Amino acid sequence: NDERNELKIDDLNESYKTNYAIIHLKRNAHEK
Amino acid sequence: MKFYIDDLPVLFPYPKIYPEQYNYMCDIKKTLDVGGNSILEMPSGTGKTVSLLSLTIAYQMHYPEHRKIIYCSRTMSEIEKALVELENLMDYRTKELGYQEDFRGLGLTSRKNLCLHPEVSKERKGTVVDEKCRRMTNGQAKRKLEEDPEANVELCEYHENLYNIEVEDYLPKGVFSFEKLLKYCEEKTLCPYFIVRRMISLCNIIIYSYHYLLDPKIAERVSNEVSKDSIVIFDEAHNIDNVCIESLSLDLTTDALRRATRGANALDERISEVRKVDSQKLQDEYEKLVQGLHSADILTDQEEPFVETPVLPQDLLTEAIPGNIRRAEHFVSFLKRLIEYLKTRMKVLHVISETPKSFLQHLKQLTFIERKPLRFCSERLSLLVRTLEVTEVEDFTALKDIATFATLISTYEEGFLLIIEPYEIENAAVPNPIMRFTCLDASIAIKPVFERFSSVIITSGTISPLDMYPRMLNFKTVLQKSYAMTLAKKSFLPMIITKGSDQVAISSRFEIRNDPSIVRNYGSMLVEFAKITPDGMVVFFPSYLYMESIVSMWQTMGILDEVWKHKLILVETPDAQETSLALETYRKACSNGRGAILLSVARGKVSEGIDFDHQYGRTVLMIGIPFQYTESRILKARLEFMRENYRIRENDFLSFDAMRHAAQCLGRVLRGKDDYGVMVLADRRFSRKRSQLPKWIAQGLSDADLNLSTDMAISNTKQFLRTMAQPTDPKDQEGVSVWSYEDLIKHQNSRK
Amino acid sequence: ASLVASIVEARKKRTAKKNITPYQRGIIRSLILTLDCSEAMLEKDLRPNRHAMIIQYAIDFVHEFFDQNPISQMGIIIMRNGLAQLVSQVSGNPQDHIDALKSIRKQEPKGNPSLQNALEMARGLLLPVPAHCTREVLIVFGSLSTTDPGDIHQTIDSLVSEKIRVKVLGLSAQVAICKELCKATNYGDESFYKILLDETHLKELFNEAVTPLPVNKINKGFTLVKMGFPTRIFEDTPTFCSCHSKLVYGGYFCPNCHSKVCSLPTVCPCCDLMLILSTHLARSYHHLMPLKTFAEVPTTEKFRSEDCFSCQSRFPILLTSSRYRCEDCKQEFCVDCDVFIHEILHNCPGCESKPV
Ligand code: SF4
Ligand SMILES: [Zn+2]
Ligand SMILES: [Zn+2]
Ligand SMILES: [Zn+2]
Ligand SMILES: [Zn+2]
Repeated sequence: NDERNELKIDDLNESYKTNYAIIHLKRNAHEK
Repeated sequence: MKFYIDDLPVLFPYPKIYPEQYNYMCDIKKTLDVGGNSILEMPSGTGKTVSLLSLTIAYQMHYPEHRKIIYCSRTMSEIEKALVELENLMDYRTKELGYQEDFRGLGLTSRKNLCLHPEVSKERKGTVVDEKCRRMTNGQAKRKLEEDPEANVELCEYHENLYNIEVEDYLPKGVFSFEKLLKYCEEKTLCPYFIVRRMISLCNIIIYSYHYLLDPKIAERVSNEVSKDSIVIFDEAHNIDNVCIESLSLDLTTDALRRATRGANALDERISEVRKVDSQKLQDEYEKLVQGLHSADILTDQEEPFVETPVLPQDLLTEAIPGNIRRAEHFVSFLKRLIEYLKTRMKVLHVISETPKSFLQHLKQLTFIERKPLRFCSERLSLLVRTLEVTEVEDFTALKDIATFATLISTYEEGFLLIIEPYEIENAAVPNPIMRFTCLDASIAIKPVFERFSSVIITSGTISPLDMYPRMLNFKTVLQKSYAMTLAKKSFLPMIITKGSDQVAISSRFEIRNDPSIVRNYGSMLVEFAKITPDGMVVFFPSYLYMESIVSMWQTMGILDEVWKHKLILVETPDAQETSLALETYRKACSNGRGAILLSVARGKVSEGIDFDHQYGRTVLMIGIPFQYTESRILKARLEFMRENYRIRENDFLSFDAMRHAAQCLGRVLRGKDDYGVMVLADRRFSRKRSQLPKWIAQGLSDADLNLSTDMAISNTKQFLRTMAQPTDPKDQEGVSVWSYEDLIKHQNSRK
Repeated sequence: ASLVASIVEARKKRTAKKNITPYQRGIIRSLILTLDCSEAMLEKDLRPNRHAMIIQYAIDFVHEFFDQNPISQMGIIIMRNGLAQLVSQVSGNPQDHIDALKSIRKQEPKGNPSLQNALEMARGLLLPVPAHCTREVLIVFGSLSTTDPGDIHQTIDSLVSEKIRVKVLGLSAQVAICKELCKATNYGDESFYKILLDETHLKELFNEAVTPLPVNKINKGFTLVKMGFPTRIFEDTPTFCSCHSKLVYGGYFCPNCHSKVCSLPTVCPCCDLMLILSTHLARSYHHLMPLKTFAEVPTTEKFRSEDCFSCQSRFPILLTSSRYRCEDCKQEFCVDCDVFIHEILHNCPGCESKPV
């Protein structure tokens, strides 16, 4: 298992993709 | 990815591909379809083995011919890497085609590397392992056990368990690496060595070392089962000539002859003992000898001859025994007086070099041994020993060397020379006579291979110049080209240092190895680079003796104490197991950030297959040109043969030989294109060898770096390392150095 | 052409800025700043020396960090003689850390660095931190070798299990273990290991770390934190403070226990309740609704006005139009305002002016 990862060429694999979450903020509140 | 060639679909195991790899694949396909041999020089920083397997595997699975594939590497470690890559490639195909296609791939090696016996795998010598395995697998124990179960002779459960199942069911369909092969066989109590050798005729792709194709001793048995139209690949064949020469070379010492007489006397005593009690065996063997049978017709396929055929199969006489050595006693007397002639020829006082014909003529004069009986020495001995019930062969082990010499000298007469030297070691109190039989022509061993097989591919990372190999080895190529990597940003910095910080010239000439200025200048270079090299540093020396002397000098001066503060020091040692542990420690030290420096020999075990991709190698320090020992009788004779026959100048070959090793070490640092490292050649003599380096390395060597000082080298290295630590711009390599599927199609359209 | 050269280079510089999306970021941070004080830091590649410049930039970083992260906490660790030395505990007082850094500036650095000791010390310092805070470690590494007592790989595995995030700033070259530490600890991301190329780039690298790091989608720790807004009170006579036990004129009164505190934001010394003013929360809103970048208008079309909407700077007529418009409100802005509207302000005046 470990040997297989080392022998593989990382540069030829898919580039790392960010998995950060998006947030949409609705805005509404009661008056004072 | 899965792209198309003119008519061959090929499945690449990666979503991306380099421009060189596609061009490499296209040329290979052209050679296979057109036929003939070719020489391809691909950079070490681009996937070569994966490209070879991808195209070749698709070629065998697509065309109706279904030609098999023969893969030849230089070391056992390379076989493991090739098999691992093959497993990864086959897994990708099995995931894209939706099913596991009929495919078998196995690696080959000696019993020592595949023996699972708890009592026979604990041996430090391969010869002993072979003897023990043959004793438990020859069949004498099985036959004796059948007659009388009370016999104390043991068997090998691994070998015995194979008889239950058929050959086609030894292993499941697929590719079995050595790591996987041992695990599968251990769980079922089977012998991996026998499983592989019995399945060669069924494997689609077979991987073994060059010794299994060029050495007549072991190649004949393996070669007899492979196909004739299979594809042959010579990976990392930049040092194939050394393997070819060493296959038909022998060295005889005084101790070897002294041990031969004892074996011969023991053999005569054994014959007398057998003559008294059991004389029918000798007569039965004699009767077959009179008929004209040989070892092949008499020995069973299960058993192996005691003396391996030391000559090529095409040079063995097919006639009956001459009759002089037909009887056991006559052959022993023939052998005994042959040993005496060798012994009396070891008392020479000056170096004498003579052709085999002159040696035969002198042999025919002092004694009355003819050429024809000499050619059958090895063949006859294997028959006599087999019929003698020699279960313990410790005494007769030495006789194998004499038989090998007799069959070699009496068979070949051109391209071979006999050297007798009164001093094996010039610095010795007592002379140590030695008799060397050296093979000068490097094409004799490889001639059958280039004729038996139609298509042969010769590939290596630093095979240059390409024109000399056809000159040295008598063969012709349909095409020979070298690729240049299209790297967007410089990833390796090759430099040549001619003088130290004090502007004093530095060289590794053996005659001046004990020089306080050169030793200090080299030591200063090592310390200065170790300060900037982040994790790993590999140091290659021209010879092991040079490393011993220079390293000891550094210890006295105190250089090592300064090096110890930054990195751990690991040194290659003659012992193989100790060296392997050093590599394990060196790799562990580089991975954890402790930092380590490895001192090795350019012509050693490290340089012939060990890789230092990314962290394990970040700087290569070539301490001097790895020139061979010029004052060597074997080398000098070899140079003369090439000059007279192939019209190769002595200086040109020596420089070519040295450079082929220096480049060899340089290519063991780059894996892919995200890898980087600084290559420094520390010798004033490298300044004029730029044209002799590989094209992909020479192109990266600037005109300003041809002759640098130590201080100037450090400044450039520090700048280069800083530059390579920045995040690479993806757009700078989207389609100029790495190709996606869409880009590959575009390239196929513009070209068409 | 010289001015055009800047524009084309500016467009390339704007190419990266085009892709801006409101990624979720952890406003509540708990940073552990680690500095390397070893023999390798005595070099002169940075004038006067690495130790002096790094300390000087550290002081600036502390000021900026607390300026934009009022409700975060920081801890300072240094490497000396192969050991990790604590010089500042996790606290919300910017002055205590600055004072500690000033003292360190005197002693000459010596010895070898030890990542494992520093990481282990950082691991213990972040243990008593709430689950809603983002545990981060910033390391200024200059050496090319590491001497550690144990296995670094085990520490890396522990850090991932503890959900800590590590950022490393190198000086000379990339270290394999550092790359693995920054990659295995950032869910495989390789952009958290930066190597500087000059003094100027270092300032940008320090400034970049001030902003909160985006969170991962699979890492969820959402919760509600109980906070309090004390009311400032003015007193005629000095009274003992509940944090330092010294006479002070006045202090904010906690609404849960009425205990007084010298300054904010700090944890209440009595009810262990976080005291923050409304302004402190307002300092981080720009990270949740970042202002959309402005796109230059081609000269082919006709412009609206000759003067800038916000600063009344007459647009230079002169080639490429020196005007940038807001997509939301479609109002042209000069080059100067866009820098000031995206670095100082975070609200487009045009959008606010438009009625709904
Ligand atoms: S048969 Fe296989 S396991 Fe048994 S002794 Fe021979 S090599 Fe070893
Ligand atoms: Zn107080
Ligand atoms: Zn309170
Ligand atoms: Zn303006
Ligand atoms: Zn607007």
